[PDB]
Amino acid sequence: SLFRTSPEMVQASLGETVKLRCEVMHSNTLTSCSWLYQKPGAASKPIFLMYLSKTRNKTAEGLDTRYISGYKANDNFYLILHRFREEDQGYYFCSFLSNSVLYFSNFMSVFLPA
Amino acid sequence: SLFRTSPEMVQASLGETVKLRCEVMHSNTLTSCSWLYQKPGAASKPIFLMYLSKTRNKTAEGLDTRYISGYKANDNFYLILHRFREEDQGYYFCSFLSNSVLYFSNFMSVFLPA
Repeated sequence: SLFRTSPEMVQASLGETVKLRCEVMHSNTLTSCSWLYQKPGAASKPIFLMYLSKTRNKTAEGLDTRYISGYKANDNFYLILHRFREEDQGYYFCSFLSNSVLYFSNFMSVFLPA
Repeated sequence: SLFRTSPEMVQASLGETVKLRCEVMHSNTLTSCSWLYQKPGAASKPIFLMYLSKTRNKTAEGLDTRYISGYKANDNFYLILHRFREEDQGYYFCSFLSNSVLYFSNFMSVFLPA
């Protein structure tokens, strides 16, 4: 697989810190990764969170980085949900572009305990 | 907004030719677009169908181009489901990439009658 992620199923309580990982294997100095999010409930378009690379990090306009941040270390990309909100529940995943193809990591689901 | 799509809800019968459209709105520059798909059931990662641009079109490895194809005409991008199958039901959308940011169109749902 192109990506290796941290456990795909996560339970978090309100206010907890959640840390997600996607490793892009077989990488180079140009390797970049974008964190995306999809809401629970009805199917709806993904939301861009941030783009990470050695030379440039770019967060989405309107992203509150006090609650959601991320970083690159070597070939690992991380997303941190600092103070888990009810509306932070959903599906997080990485996206990587190579030769005109968009690649996606498996979903990492993060939900409150039922 | 950045995208305009054909009707977001489509009802189709088996064997019907279904044609979807996403228009990239403020084309200041040259535009490109990738057609993506999400399965209707359990939430899981989107599937890349094809990338469309002036200088390169790229279909996903494995894509049956006899059932699914697409093209670019100026800032309009189209996806054609040539002979609608049960397995073609689901959610279709576009993304484009600009200045390290991924943008997505609204979802277009295509389903058989109840």
